Amino acid sequence: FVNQHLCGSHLVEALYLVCGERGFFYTPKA
Amino acid sequence: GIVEQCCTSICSLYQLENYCN
Repeated sequence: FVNQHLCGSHLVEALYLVCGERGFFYTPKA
Repeated sequence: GIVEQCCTSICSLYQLENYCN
């Protein structure tokens, strides 16, 4: 789930599940 | 950034939460 290589939609989904109602920000290039 | 910490290398809950609001 969380402890693996998470890329693209897979990473976005992990952030969605973990952050919940707090939301999150995804910055690919930073 | 997040891609470097979670995609190119193994992610962790500690790091992921750094990106929650």
